[PDB]
Amino acid sequence: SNVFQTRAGCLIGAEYVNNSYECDIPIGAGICASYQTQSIIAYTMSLGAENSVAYSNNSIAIPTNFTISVTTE
Amino acid sequence: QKLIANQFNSAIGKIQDSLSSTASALGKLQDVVNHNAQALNTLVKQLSSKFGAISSVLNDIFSRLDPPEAEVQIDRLITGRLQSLQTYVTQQLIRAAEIRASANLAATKMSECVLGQSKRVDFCGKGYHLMSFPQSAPHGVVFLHVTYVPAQEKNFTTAPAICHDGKAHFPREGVFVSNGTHWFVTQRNFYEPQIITTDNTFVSGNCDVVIGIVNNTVYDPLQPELD
Amino acid sequence: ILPVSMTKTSVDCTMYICGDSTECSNLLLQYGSFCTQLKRALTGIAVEQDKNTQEVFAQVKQIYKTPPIKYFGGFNFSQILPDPSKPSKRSFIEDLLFNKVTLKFKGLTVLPPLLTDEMIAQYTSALLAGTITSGWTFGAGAALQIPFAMQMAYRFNGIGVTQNVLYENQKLIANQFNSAIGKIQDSLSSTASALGKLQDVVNHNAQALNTLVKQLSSKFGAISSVLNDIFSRLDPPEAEVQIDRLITGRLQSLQTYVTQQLIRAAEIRASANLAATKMSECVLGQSKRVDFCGKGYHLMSFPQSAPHGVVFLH
Amino acid sequence: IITTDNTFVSGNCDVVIGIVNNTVYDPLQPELD
Repeated sequence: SNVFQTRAGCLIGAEYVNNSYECDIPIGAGICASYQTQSIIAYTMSLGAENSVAYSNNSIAIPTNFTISVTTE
Repeated sequence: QKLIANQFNSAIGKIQDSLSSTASALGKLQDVVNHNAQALNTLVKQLSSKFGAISSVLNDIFSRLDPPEAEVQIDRLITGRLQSLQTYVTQQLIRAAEIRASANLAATKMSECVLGQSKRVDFCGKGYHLMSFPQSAPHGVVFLHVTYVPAQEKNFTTAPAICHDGKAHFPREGVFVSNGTHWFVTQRNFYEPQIITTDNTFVSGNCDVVIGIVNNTVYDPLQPELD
Repeated sequence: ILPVSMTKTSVDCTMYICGDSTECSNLLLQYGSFCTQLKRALTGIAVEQDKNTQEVFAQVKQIYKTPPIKYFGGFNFSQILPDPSKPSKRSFIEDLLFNKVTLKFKGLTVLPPLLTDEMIAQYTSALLAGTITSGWTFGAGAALQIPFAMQMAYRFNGIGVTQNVLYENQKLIANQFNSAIGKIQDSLSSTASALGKLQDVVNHNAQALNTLVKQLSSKFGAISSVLNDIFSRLDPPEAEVQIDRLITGRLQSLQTYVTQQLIRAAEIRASANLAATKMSECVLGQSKRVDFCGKGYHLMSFPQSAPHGVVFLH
Repeated sequence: IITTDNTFVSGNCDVVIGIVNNTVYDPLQPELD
């Protein structure tokens, strides 16, 4: 199929998508994979949601709730 | 008490739903076992490994070749099986120290997680820590870390200082808020109306440093007693 | 300076032995396939350093975005936060460090880092932004906003300083901070030893690499350690078994090399648990620890990248 | 001693289960200020 070239080398058999998705299988040199649903897409690992947190000076945003979460160590 | 208890019950339901839906999440716990077996496997594989010998078993070479033409080869076999063993045990020690540190960590986990609460922010589970509940394992341990994660943050109005009669005042513990036709005092990390007395303000400096600040009146909590 | 990664190296079996000579492969498989489990261990190694990078750099919930204008109502932070003006989005200190630290090899490979230099740079930037704008909570989900003058008043009460020493005299402490940062950057530019623990490891690696390179001529009993020399001036009958003993010898050598590699990796592992613990405590709040994030009643710490490690400005 | 200084008020006495009724005196009263 389509052949992409990344810093780690030559990724064949991957339809290089440019879109942002969370990383499942890190492929290398900053690129990850996902399943198209069909074909396997590779892309620059979508770093995350760039949450531009709003600095404030004289107003606040109280957390009115939460979660008592549980994790498995 | 009651609603947090119930939300803990919901956390319990999440615990079971996760664990039933995550029976394989023991990878980090199970891999080591494979390694051991794998290491065992490797040592077994080296039983079959020649290591330069015409074979890799003692009995066949002993039966084929009478000792007067086989003693040196037997001795080399001995040495090769040895060196295999010392190598293997060397990785055994490396992993031994690995789990050594890991369970030093684990004892620390039960101290600061089970026997107490760790102030450390990413030691007893993700984020802010409440508690931890241990469970056994085939060869390790599991910590159900019970942690805090905030949500639902909405904007309200606070103030840096209060220029009362020209005196700079600053909140003791809590912040000003207004919920509609009303101003009250709440806490810093969350929202709750609280008793408005002098206790929530302390004087340090004046209000001339920031120009245009508002002037406010702080009632004496004893004047209504005086009248 | 904490070495947090290590060159995720690897060794090909046939590329290390001779290349594509068939006697190499046949003698190898007759001996066995040890190099399979050898490279198994090394690939393990590599993925632990990958996990070290993950568990040291990106413990945050999501990539919190900084405003390019390092203005927070009276504060200038271009010295500490990266500015987009460079072709690479890196803070000045990190660039000074990468240039200040000088960093396909004939049978041994250096697998590329999964978390690229620019990518780890954005991690650093984002977590810096969380620590400053949103504060200590950013490691437990969303990085809740809260005014920095209040954050600093709260910090000073943490070390028992009131709020008038700040809202009137932010400038003194801030300027001491920035001037000290300037002294730091001067030292880092001028002192090549102030970062030793981050290139020595490479040197270790290098010398370890050199070790395997150096052993490549060690002979272990016979005449010539070059495979082709034996295959040429010795007849194939005896050349087979002479190449066989050479296989034995450098098999021992590669095993020993990778054992030191594993042990060094264990050191890296302890250091990386250390780095993660610093990245939690030193970063996500006024750390109670006194001589773990640097000497004294510790306040906070700001990380910056390195070619294979991290630097916490405590 | 339970006084105004050493206690807080947050919600009425319906959130406590099986509560009892008792008298708690304000420390301002003895001073008569």
